[PDB]
Amino acid sequence: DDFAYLNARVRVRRGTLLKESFFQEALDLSFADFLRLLSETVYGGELAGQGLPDVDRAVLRTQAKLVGDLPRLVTGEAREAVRLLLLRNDLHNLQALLRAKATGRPFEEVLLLPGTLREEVWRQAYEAQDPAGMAQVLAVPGHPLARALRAVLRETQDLARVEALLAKRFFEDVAKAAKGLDQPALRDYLALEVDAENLRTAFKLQGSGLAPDAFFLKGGRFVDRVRFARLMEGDYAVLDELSGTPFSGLSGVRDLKALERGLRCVLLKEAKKGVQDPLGVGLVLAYVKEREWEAVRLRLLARRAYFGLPRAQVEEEVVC
Amino acid sequence: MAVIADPETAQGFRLAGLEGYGASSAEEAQSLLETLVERGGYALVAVDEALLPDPERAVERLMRGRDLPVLLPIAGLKEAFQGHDVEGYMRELVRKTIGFDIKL
Amino acid sequence: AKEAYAALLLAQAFDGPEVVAGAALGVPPLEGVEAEVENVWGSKVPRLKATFPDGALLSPVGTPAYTLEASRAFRRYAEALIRVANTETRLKKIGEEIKKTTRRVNALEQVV
Repeated sequence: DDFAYLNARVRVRRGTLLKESFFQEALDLSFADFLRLLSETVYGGELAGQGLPDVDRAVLRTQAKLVGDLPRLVTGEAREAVRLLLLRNDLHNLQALLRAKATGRPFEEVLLLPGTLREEVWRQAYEAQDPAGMAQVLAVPGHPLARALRAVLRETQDLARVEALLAKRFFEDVAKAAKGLDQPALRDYLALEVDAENLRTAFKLQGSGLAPDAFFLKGGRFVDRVRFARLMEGDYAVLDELSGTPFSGLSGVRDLKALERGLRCVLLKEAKKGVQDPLGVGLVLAYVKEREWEAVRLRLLARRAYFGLPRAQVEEEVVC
Repeated sequence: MAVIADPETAQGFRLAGLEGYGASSAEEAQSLLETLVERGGYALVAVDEALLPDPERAVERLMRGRDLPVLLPIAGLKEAFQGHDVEGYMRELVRKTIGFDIKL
Repeated sequence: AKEAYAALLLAQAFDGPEVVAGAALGVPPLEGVEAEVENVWGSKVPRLKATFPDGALLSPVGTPAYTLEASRAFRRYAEALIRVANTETRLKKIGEEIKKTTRRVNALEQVV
């Protein structure tokens, strides 16, 4: 309910993160110094042994203990405004369970990283004669999936076109739920994120030539239908046309890797602006997206430290 | 198809729609190669280099006919910085294959 | 190998290993890879090729944005494996045919 109560805890946790000199000095070592440097910080509270599954289980467990708490601890408008940040995990778990039900491989097949829902709902939500019953037992009240899966459930029971329209319905529903209340720093963020999402969808669907307007959504502002079509077909002056927007140094980029690098950098830049609002929802946004940037950069530095990769392979991926 | 290369590498193989395993332990991987010859995974097997230098051992012990598991001495991602002597591997191919130790 | 390994490491470094494992466990095994006759020197050796359907990719708008690139990378990796496979089985057959002919020449001379 109260934004300041959650914001105090989030500012305490933002007081404890990893600096730049950490990975700048962890850019050249041999994975034992990595275990050494992670023995001290707050990610070492769950580090059991040594090796790659230990480090991955430690990062996932500390992120679930340190990030998955803030969807709780408030009740009402505050949780309705803070739950729409860390909700990609629930979509990934739900589509994994959807393809597992549509495949036939057993229910203990997937690993099911934690999102925002307790896993007893997942254990109960595999056996249902009607997939509407699965969406009903999945339904916590104001949830976006609880009103999106039953929205695009109105064709069949279990298909893959259902999953594609589930993804599109999820994106437009999260954007509409951002528009449906008053947070002046989260509506613009989710609009810019879903603009990034369908832009990189158009980049990773180049060359095919299939109907783009069935894939293009609404909720972004920097792109429209004609830029989406002329970006799916191969001329990239339209990608050079985007100036004035925060897509600033991103011009003339063709391959998927440099594209997604630039999009992740501009998302973390525009999401670090959230200290502009030290009372509302901007600060917990600037905590959570900085935390996931730090987590995935820690993971990539772990991979380099273990496998002895050159630092020239990683130097471009700590640029922001 | 099937590999026994590494416990980390086989995830991208399953991501390609292709069976893959991992042991990273030589005698245990030879046992896995025995049971994988016995449950023949579509007649093509790639075995890691610094796990078994020669993949031929299990097939030359058991199945001396028809060469059904096509055995490939595949590499790993630890030595993807240098490749570990592609042309030296070809020299040992020539010497193992015709008996004659020649170079060019 | 170097390019697909770089793509896989950056893929499950930025994206989660759990979700790319789930995407791996969602893809079918793509059955139907097989081997047919090459009747060289009156001796059948099996040449191998796969099926690999390309149009029916599971969610080409994939909510992981790196499993498609890793999928194309390991597809090219498996193509490189099958090409090296049906090259080297032919090479090993020709080599054992050379040593068989050589021991027959030397045996026929030194015996009869």
